Amino acid sequence: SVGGILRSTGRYLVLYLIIVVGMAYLFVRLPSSFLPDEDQGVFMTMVQ
Amino acid sequence: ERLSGNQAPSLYAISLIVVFLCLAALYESWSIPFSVMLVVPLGVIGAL
Amino acid sequence: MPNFFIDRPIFAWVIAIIIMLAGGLAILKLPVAQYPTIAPPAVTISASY
Amino acid sequence: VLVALILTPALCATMLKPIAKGDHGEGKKGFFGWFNRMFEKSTHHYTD
Ligand SMILES: CCCCCCCCCCCCO[C@@H]1O[C@H](CO)[C@@H](O[C@H]2O[C@H](CO)[C@@H](O)[C@H](O)[C@H]2O)[C@H](O)[C@H]1O
Ligand SMILES: CCCCCCCCCCCCO[C@@H]1O[C@H](CO)[C@@H](O[C@H]2O[C@H](CO)[C@@H](O)[C@H](O)[C@H]2O)[C@H](O)[C@H]1O
Ligand SMILES: CCCCCCCCCCCCO[C@@H]1O[C@H](CO)[C@@H](O[C@H]2O[C@H](CO)[C@@H](O)[C@H](O)[C@H]2O)[C@H](O)[C@H]1O
Ligand SMILES: CCCCCCCCCCCC
Ligand SMILES: CCCCCCCC
Repeated sequence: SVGGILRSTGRYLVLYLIIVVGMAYLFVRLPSSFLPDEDQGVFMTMVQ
Repeated sequence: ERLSGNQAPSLYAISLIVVFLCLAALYESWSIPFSVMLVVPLGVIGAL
Repeated sequence: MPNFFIDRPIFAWVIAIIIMLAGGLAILKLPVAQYPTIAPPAVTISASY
Repeated sequence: VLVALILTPALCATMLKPIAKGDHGEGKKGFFGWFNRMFEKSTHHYTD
């Protein structure tokens, strides 16, 4: 199977650039944060 | 928030350079390190 | 070691560039002054009557 | 000393021009030709 892929060569370079454009799209779409808020089994309530 | 920010692209840029250089020393080739470094998007795409 | 890097000039160049890169990054974040701390420290007690 | 044991020999092996047997820069043209003749002459004076 790999032997057949090396005869193509240029066809998989185009498929690679699809993966990189897909990677680039998903990276900009995915919104960032620092650390998740965990359920620590306790919380508080302010009364003002 | 005001004391610095968005410093990861600077540190990852040099990280790519030092990985290129280490690979270049391993194989004794300026060209061959690119064959390793082109696999970086293959991991990132699945994570995203 | 000399013989090693004669046949491997890229390895030799890599070590140099990593030393130069690390030095370049140092110059950005290093403090700047006329001198270092060279005066001995002093503590003063002040009082009023 | 680390540069002189690692880098310097690697450059001498690759980026130095060949010098034929006998040539001590005495047949150079201009100021350098004068300097090499003067210096080779001064080396003889010095050794004696
Ligand atoms: C076994 C290999 C060890 C090789 C040691 C020689 C290389 C020295 C490290 C690389 C030098 C360049 O990188 C330099 O590193 C020093 C580390 O003290 C950083 O200095 C740092 O000090 C402390 C941590 O100790 C941090 O809180 C501070 O934010 C930072 O300034 C410089 O900001 C950086 O510019
Ligand atoms: C091969 C020749 C070697 C010649 C060596 C001569 C070096 C002399 C350096 C002394 C002066 C250094 O002065 C130092 O400059 C760097 C930028 O370059 C500044 O750096 C500052 O600006 C840059 C942007 O320009 C920021 O990315 C950085 O976060 C900030 O700290 C330092 O705040 C300053 O203190
Ligand atoms: C004590 C004070 C220092 C001395 C200053 C007064 C000079 C006294 C003579 C000492 C020698 C001076 O060094 C001077 O260098 C020039 C370099 O161009 C030499 O000239 C040399 O280069 C030219 C340029 O193509 C050639 O054509 C020539 O064949 C060659 O000799 C002079 O021959 C020499 O007179
Ligand atoms: C033996 C290889 C000859 C080419 C030398 C490359 C020089 C790289 C200079 C890097 C400057 C930071
Ligand atoms: C005499 C052989 C020493 C080889 C050392 C090479 C490691 C850089």
